[PDB]
Amino acid sequence: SRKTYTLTDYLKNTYRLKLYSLRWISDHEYLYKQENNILVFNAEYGNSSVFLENSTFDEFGHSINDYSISPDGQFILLEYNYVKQWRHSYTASYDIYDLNKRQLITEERIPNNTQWVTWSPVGHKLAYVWNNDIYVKIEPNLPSYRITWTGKEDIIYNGITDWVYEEEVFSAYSALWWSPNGTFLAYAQFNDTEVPLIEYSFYSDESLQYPKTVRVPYPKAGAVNPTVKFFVVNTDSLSSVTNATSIQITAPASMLIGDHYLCDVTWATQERISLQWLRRIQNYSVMDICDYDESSGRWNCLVARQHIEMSTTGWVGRFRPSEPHFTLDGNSFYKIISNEEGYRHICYFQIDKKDCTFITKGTWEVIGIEALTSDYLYYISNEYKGMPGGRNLYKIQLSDYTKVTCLSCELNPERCQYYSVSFSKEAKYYQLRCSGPGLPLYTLHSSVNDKGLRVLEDNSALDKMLQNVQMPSKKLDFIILNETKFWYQMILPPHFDKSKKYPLLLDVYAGPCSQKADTVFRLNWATYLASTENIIVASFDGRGSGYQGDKIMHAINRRLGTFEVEDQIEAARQFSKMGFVDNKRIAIWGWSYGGYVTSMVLGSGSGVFKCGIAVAPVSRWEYYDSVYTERYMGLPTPEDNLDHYRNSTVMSRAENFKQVEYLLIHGTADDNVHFQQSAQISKALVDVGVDFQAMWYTDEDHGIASSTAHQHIYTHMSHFIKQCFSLP
Amino acid sequence: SRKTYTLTDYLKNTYRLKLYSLRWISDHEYLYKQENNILVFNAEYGNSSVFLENSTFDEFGHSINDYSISPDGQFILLEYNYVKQWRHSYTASYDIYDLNKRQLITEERIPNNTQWVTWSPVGHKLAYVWNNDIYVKIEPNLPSYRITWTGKEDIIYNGITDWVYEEEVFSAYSALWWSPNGTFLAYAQFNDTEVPLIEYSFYSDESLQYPKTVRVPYPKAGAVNPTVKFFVVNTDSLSSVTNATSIQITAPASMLIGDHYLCDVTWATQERISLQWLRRIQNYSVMDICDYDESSGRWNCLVARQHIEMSTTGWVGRFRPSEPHFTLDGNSFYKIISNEEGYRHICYFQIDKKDCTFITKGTWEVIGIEALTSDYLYYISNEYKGMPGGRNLYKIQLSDYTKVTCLSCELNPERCQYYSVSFSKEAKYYQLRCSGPGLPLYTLHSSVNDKGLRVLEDNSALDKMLQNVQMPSKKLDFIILNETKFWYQMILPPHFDKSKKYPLLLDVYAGPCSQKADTVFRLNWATYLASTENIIVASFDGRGSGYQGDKIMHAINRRLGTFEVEDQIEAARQFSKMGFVDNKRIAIWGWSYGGYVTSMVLGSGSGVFKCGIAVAPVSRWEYYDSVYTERYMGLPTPEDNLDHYRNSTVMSRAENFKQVEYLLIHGTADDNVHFQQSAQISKALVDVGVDFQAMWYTDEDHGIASSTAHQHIYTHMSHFIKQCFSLP
Ligand SMILES: Cc1nc2c(c(-c3ccc(Cl)cc3Cl)c1CN)C(=O)N(CC(=O)N(C)C)C2
Ligand SMILES: Cc1nc2c(c(-c3ccc(Cl)cc3Cl)c1CN)C(=O)N(CC(=O)N(C)C)C2
Repeated sequence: SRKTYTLTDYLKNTYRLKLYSLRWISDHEYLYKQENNILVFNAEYGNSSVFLENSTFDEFGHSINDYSISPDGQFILLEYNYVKQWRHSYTASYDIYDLNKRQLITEERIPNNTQWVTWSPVGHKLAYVWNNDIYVKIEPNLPSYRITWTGKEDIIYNGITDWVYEEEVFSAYSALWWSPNGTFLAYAQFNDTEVPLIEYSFYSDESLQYPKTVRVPYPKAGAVNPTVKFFVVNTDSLSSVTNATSIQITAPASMLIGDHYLCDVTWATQERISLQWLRRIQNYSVMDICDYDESSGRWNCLVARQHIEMSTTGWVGRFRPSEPHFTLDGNSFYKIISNEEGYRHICYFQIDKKDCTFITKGTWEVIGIEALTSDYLYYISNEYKGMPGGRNLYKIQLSDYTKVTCLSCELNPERCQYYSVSFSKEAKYYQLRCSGPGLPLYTLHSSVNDKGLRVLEDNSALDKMLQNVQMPSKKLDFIILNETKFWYQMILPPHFDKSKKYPLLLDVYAGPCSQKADTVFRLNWATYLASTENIIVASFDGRGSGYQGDKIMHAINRRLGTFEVEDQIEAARQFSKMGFVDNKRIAIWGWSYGGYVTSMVLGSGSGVFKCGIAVAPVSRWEYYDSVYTERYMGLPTPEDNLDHYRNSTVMSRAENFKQVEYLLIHGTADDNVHFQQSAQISKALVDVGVDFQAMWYTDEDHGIASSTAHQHIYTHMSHFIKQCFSLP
Repeated sequence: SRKTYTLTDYLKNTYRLKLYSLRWISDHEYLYKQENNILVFNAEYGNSSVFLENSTFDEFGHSINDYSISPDGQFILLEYNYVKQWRHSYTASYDIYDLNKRQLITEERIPNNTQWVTWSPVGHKLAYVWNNDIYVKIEPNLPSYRITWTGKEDIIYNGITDWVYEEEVFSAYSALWWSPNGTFLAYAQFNDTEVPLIEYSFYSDESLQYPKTVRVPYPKAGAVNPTVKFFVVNTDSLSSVTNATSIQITAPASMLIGDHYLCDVTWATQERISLQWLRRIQNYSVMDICDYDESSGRWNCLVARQHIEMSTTGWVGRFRPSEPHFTLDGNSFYKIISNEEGYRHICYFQIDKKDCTFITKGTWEVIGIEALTSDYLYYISNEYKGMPGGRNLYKIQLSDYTKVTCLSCELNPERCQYYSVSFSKEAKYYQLRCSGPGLPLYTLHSSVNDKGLRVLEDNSALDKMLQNVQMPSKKLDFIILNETKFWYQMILPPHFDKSKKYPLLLDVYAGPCSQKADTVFRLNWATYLASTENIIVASFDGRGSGYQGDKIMHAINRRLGTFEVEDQIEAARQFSKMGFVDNKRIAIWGWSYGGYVTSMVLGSGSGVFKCGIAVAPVSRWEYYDSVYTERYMGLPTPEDNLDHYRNSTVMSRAENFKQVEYLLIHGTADDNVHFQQSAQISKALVDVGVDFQAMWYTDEDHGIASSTAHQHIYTHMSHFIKQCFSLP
């Protein structure tokens, strides 16, 4: 083939994967944009028609960033002037556009600088957030109603998350939840008043004479947390003369006695809300079931029917308490629980009764509950073949739990072993999405007979190109250690000779519930390293990794920077055993948590590694945020777990670094893992007399993802790996 | 065999230059600290007596940072708890010890956290500064009088300088001048009210969870400067029950029409102060003569006695208008001035007369006036043998100016060509200190017939130790560009062989009025590079360099980053035509201004340099401070010099760096050249895909001089230079 997958190919996207992103607009149609025209498709028969023509906005004036369409298709939301803040948050300008007419709404427009916007679940109501305040417009051309007046920048958040919550709790900027009706609007309020600030320089354009200091409320492990309230407003009864009345649903009392989080919000029915709360020590959580009393207007949450969750071995849930999927009638739900043997399975709860019933079981885990109908529940799991890094779609029959059919396993077993799914409203149809090991494959299906209806995107175009190129293969297998199977992967150079010896790169994340050994097809830096530079690129899922049961996942509880670290080192040793690695040229690298584990590995004097790269690492767990850190570490107090906070820093290993080449890299505007963390790493290395290489990226945040920086760091890191391995 | 001068010998200071540091107490005695015993020496005959036993204060229980014995030595100040701020400023605790007894004073102590203290010129009054307010103690055990009440952290400075005055103007934290009596306290007051603050993180020990943000009033080029007022208080008439009355001296109308600085304060007599001011456009300075009115109680300056300095070619003075040296009666004074030929010489002014009269002339320069009697004026200049890089002490008979005789020229013409001096009161004796080209040599002399009295320090210890090492040698010499001489120096490896080609490191500074080609003996990094690594380290004084007259110094006027940059390049080209340099291995590097030039050079595309190092560079002149920048560049406005402010940035030249290996280094706590300057360079290089190398130093400032940082940067730069030269 002559040609390899080059650094420039990765950097420049020479070889692109086609996807198939559709948005279901009912039980049987969906939107999909062809070129830049928006099509609507009939699912059963496959015929499509143009829904919105690209030309419709050539005269709009602004470049449009995204669009959202109302449940009843009368209107369409156009998002422009998009300015990204954190990992999910951003502000933007908005226009709505009437579709029955071909006219753009000019009266009572949504404000510039809006922080969040969302239609009601049905109809064409709008709720948005602006200046930390919540507004509702019944009609798109009608004046809005102000629902809160408390909003204050960096202090009072109504209907949106502060930093920790967006990042660690809801994975979203949003904190609004319409009732299925579109009648109630629930929302959360966060109070950050006494939360300390992280302050760093942002240097901006050369033209800026003095650097700006950014100040964000950010609780580090042990520090004062934001506080939260929850409210529900009756949308229907919005007066033009009266301020609007928000009803408060206070947390359980088992929560109110100390710090706690609102971690899940789920409308069960028109008049039933489920709220899940989490104590600040995250081994204990409470689910409340709240019903609207039409007479009193209140929302009552009978103590009797709270559902309680505890862990003896760790925290609750994989990253947080699992979500409840309610049956249509609202009198019961399913939800992923860790069972008697510490494997996560689907439990079935009935609203006013004790315990729950496990409908699945086995030495493997359900990954997520995906859909629910009267006959069937649909979930993704890693049952098939006992590969914890595989995913398939299953359904179990509700009237007889022993009838579990697999919907995706045998579809095309050499190519697809990792699916996700998207169900149309009411689950009449699903799109399967296979991610590997072969090229991505998007197909439709109908629920009745689970017939495959058609192929949506088979990525044929990509395939014909890579036939020309010299691509690495991927080995998924496992080693045994004490008596546990531990899964790894190698990305192997083209024309692999196990009689030859290759430099190896241990690519680590290895953070809690991580999994770096899977069946996913990727085109990335590693592909480059293997194809062009003939470097093997390994990942190993050691203790602390996920999707294999609490025994392994919890092995690291309160004890970060130990077994997950030890195990990476041990894997490198197994990898040397296998006689196709150059035991002399082993390297290691990670981003984020991977940077922390990498640094610790390099500071353990193991002797196994020659050099490694750490990007935006944690260095000391008191520096990272409360919600994430305390989950595994508890509090940094003498009475809790300060001893291991102090004892699990990178800085304290600095002396050992003189036995390796180390490259340390961090963005200065990193709002997540603060430049501070590496600012301390280098000082400790300096103070002890160890030479090391370094690179800062000015104004880049945690993702060091701007196009120029992203090309620059992988170019810089590629040089560092080449030199280490003596590669031409 | 012999051994070599290693990286470690430098870092660990294996070979030490001894000094003889004394301070003159009278016309005939001096104080000298020896083995922590404080001794009094009689100059004439050499006999000494122990003034204070090194054993005293073994009972103190603090480390004692420094001492200060009152003029009339009844008391001694003990400085402890010293904590450094900027280059001069700091805070400390004090105690007074009564020598005329045996006890420390217990009551009315000087406060902790005091910012400045000083005795009066005679006796033992005390002036000090605490929380930005001035206090005076007539007697050490008595309570202080409060002089000002306006002091406010970061905003009003009474009796002390802000950041720019400390750094760029007075080269001192002090803004107190006692009159000769001890009768008057004169002081300045500064107002940084509207001055902008540079902000940066300080990370501190590992134990600090949240990084600190430091904030310094600091005017960048073009921005709002502090304003200043000057006051004189009478120490004698301090009423214990009435707020002391301060007399303000106003700046001349020709300064009050705009932004100006107070740039020099000198007491002429008991009743006459000289004040020099300088317009913010440093073209124009005015010396005011102020007499104390005995009846008015006030101070008057007759516009008639004003003396005005204008430079049309550049700025006034080498860095500022020169210091006036008054005759005993205060009716006349002497001053260094650039003459018509642009060379700096001694001028003679009489108070109530218009111009002045030059005491010296010729194509060399006077560096400084050192002592004045009725018979002679003593000065250092670089006349001898016409070497600008040399320094010698001269005395000029004041009754006949043709009668200039040189005092240190022929003492040891081989060993000593660079002298500095220190006279006793009334100049009966003087200590000479030569610093090169041989080991430093400290000598004492009587002035009646310029007889040498004795050797104080000959550095025989160092001499003995160096016999065992292959020291490099130092060529000093000049080349001709466009029909003018320009000097350079070359540190040459031991056993230099003009037949071989050596790699060449160019060591640069090149700031206005700088000088890197001189006759002084240094033990530093270059010395290591030449002795062990056999590298030539050369330095060159091109245009803009000082001590050679205004044609050369002022060439750079308003065009920083041009002629001094072209010229460092042309010198390197000339250095290849010398047949002992490898023109395939030529490096360049510099700190501070040296960093800016090294960067401008590596970015010029000359192709002359293989690689360079820049340490704490300026990148854009709008980033540096007003007083220094606008001195050479004017204001950054479209009416003045905006265009060349922007034509002179490093960032503009980013592209050309792909042709070179570039290492960029900077401390994150640089209060002086802010880390911003370097963060903008790296962002420039990143936006255009130039790979390069970086290193920041956590919490280090412009000096990067903490012991561990110091060692790490030079170890790091040494690797870079070595690998770049492919040295074994
Ligand atoms: C919401 C979240 N998402 C991600 C990470 C982390 C995270 C975990 C630990 C640390 Cl120390 C820092 C972060 Cl940002 C967090 C939670 N804060 C992370 O690292 N990512 C990369 C990843 O998960 N990959 C590359 C597999 C994505
Ligand atoms: C008061 C002062 N003292 C020094 C320097 C500068 C200076 C000049 C230009 C720039 Cl951009 C920055 C500084 Cl800090 C200044 C005035 N700011 C400097 O650099 N030094 C090095 C030196 O004496 N050498 C290397 C010979 C010592």
